Amino acid sequence: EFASSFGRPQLQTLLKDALDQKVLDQLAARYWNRPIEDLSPAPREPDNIIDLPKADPDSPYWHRQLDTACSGLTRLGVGRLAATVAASAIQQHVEKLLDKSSFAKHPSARKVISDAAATVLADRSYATSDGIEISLKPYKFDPDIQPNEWAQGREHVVGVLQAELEQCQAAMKALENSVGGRKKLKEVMSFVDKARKGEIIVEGDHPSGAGGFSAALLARGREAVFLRDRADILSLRIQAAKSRQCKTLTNKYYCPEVFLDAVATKLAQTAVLFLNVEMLNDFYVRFPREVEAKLHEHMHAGGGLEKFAREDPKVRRHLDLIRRKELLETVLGKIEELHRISSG
Amino acid sequence: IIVEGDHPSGAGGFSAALLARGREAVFLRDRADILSLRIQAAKSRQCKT
Amino acid sequence: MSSKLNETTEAIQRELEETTYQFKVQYNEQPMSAESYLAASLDDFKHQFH
Repeated sequence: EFASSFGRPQLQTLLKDALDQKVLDQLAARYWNRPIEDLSPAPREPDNIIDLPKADPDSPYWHRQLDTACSGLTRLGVGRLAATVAASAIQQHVEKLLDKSSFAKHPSARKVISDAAATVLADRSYATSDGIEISLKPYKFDPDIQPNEWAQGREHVVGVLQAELEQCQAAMKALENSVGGRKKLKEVMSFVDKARKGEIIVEGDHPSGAGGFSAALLARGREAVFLRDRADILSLRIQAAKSRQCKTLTNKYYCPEVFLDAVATKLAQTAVLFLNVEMLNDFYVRFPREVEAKLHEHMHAGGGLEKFAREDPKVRRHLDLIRRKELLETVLGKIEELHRISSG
Repeated sequence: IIVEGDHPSGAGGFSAALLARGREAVFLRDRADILSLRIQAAKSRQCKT
Repeated sequence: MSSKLNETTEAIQRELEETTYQFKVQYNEQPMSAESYLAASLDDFKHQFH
């Protein structure tokens, strides 16, 4: 029943999920803002994302940024990530099915079945990884994007991105409520802002009290300033992805989000095809055999058949009761036959 | 209310310097009250003898 | 030395595999040499100049 459920699309959405967070990490580390660790002035970068829509089309920065972002994405361990992600998914399904199966008891037999699944996946792991990288070799050089793919990227990016924003906006508001007044949190934010500008200097690596704020309040403050900048950037980048400018595929350097997500869905499906073949059918065919052979060898070699029977209390008695009634019967048989071999 | 003293400048919803100016003010208050009670007593009828 | 010799031999074969794996994922195994790079950039320039 389970194997009749799994197939390949589940792998598709499995791969696309890790690859999705890879996109976010790449996209964040190439475009958005970096976190605030201390209270020193940050040196002012020349290029900013707010001015991304209205930028010269042939900008070596924004070009270098989207190009290093995509090649950083593609020259990743996609083969070994598809291999481990599918492995952990199959093995996790098997452990569940086992939890609900009649092997809830008998933990040695159960461990025999789990370890069989694991040893199958771990034997087949290499060929699947390296195979997937080799089949991806053409798409690493030219992941050429079709307008349909560009559309699918566009509809995804809006979902993925606003998901990033809601977790952001809740936690700002949760902050204000936890620190006290919205105005008091505005106060430490004005103070962190002041300190991040030249208006005021603090010169501490770990500042305990400045302007009447605790070490806890300075941390809540920087936290607040990081949340605010990345909240605004995220909405803006959602409005970018819903703009007319990103509907078309021609402004690829102006819509890093849609593009990176397109490359992620493509590499996901082509690596997935190989994955299912090399690895999934390998499981469905090696698993039942390995399960039976290790169970049999384990039962007959280690004598754990007898312990498998001794393990459940109800069958311990059932087998005990049957053997006792059998022994008395055979006894009475020997008595009556003894009277038979000797008349008196 | 209790707080620890890694940062004695800033506690509560009151600012660093406001805390400071409040502590001076309380010392001033206590020492004034005692000083004035002690003057009114030094001038009392019970100190005459 | 000799006792360590075999465990060292095995680790060495491994690090040779991984070195190959990154030589596969990030460079596609494109072999490179200094005089090669020099020859190709020279020729791209002489194309430019042509």
